[PDB]
Amino acid sequence: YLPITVDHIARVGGVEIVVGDDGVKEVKLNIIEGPRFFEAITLGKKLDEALAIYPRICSFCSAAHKLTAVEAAEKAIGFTPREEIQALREVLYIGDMIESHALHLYLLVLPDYLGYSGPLHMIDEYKKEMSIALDLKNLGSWMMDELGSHQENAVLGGFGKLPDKSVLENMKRRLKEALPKAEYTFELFTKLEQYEEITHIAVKPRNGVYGIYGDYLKASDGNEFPSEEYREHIKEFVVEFAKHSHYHGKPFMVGAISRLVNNADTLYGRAKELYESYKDLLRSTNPFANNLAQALELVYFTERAIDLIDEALAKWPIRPRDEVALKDGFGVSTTEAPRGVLVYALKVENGRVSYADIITPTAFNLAMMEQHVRMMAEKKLKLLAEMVVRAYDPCISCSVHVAR
Amino acid sequence: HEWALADAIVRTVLDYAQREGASRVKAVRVVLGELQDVAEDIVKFAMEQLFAGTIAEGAEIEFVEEEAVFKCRNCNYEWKLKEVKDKFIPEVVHAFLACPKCGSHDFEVVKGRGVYVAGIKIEK
Ligand SMILES: [Zn+2]
Repeated sequence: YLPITVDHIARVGGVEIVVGDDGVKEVKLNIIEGPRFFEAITLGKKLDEALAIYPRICSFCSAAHKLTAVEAAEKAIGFTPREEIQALREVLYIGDMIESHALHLYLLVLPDYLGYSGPLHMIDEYKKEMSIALDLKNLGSWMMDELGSHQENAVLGGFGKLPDKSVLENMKRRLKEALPKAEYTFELFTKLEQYEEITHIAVKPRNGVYGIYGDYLKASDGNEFPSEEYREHIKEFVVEFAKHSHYHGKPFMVGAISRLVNNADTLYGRAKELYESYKDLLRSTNPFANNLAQALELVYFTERAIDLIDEALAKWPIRPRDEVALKDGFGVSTTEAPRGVLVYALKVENGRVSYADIITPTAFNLAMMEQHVRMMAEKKLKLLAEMVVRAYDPCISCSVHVAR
Repeated sequence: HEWALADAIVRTVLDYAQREGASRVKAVRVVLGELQDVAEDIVKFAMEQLFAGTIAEGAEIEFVEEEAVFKCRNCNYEWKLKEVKDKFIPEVVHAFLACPKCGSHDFEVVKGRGVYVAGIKIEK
């Protein structure tokens, strides 16, 4: 057809806020992209191939995506995994949790409060904090490398391979060694100011999932009025940009604070005592508490992991079972990711993916992220907004301030 | 990013259609430089989604790749990316790539950096 030349100007994630002499005028953010593409491409593909494709979305939580994906698949085909392999899945998952949380809190949240820029390793401070961060990161990543191989070990109906019991005992030892570091993290994050770098404290509905002894895996939604499995409203608002989500007609927040608020009574161990001690600090009305909340989840998930490890030893020989693919299975798995609740929905037909709907926690958190920009300051405002954003722990972010 | 670039393409195409007083758009051919690390499938899909609800809807999008050509200034010698590929390649060459002949690292990208719409099919 008719040839022309029209140049496409791409001078070029981020959050944009426009402010004025009369006050702030506008604030909008496009920080994540729709997973729709994947939802579109995997349709008609084999279940294994789709399960291989899915972890490509938001690669930072690489493990989580895989685990919830396979969970959805199993729930579709009607397969229910053994308690041992389920426990192991939760252990690997716990590793991912440790890595994500530690890395996020230390490398992102602390330099904001202490005002650092550039390289984050320096003599005069932070040696010990980084020692803890690096040790936790190493521990989690090592657990992920030992129980996973993207996760090659994670397969439909079981595991690709399973290591010796020796490395599991050593894992227990290393975890027990890692406990006081997490405790120091919680103590350190206890002292830092919340709702400020201008309080952003307000009413905020938190959403989570409920598991009998913990919040890792679950089959029921966790807000004030619970549902087993349902589709909350979703709204398409465009900056000029992913789709936003509304629970019960209002924006809602997901993350560690949601797990604590909704499922506090389910906790136990040192983390329970710590929660009872600082219950006022981890309140439902503030975003920054999430950071501290995450720190708490370290300790819990550390101790919990140990218990889980012992459960794996309840049956000394372990072997990954096999399942048969079944049509008509529709499986909605609402899992809990370090970011928040991750939702996977897979309907299988003739052994192939017939329907796929994936919702990432950052999509949930984006509405409230837009809401909690009630930060008034005169630029430095960028830094404050950045802190508020980092409180929600998105995959990546950046703040731009504009006048007029 | 794929979605941003796709947004640029869609906006530009729709702008062109508005200027030409187009009743409908049926086909768009876009030329992408290989130095762009974007994935054609994601960009195409995104374009398809953004194209919905406009005159340019259900339009057929074709992607043509423009090879990357580098011209070292010192020796004044030109070579292509395929020649160096044989041993991700796209991003930020200036860092690693140099002329096969010179020990220089100084060169200019002549082809393959930009993205432009080469063809548009209009129905009025
Ligand atoms: Zn040269």
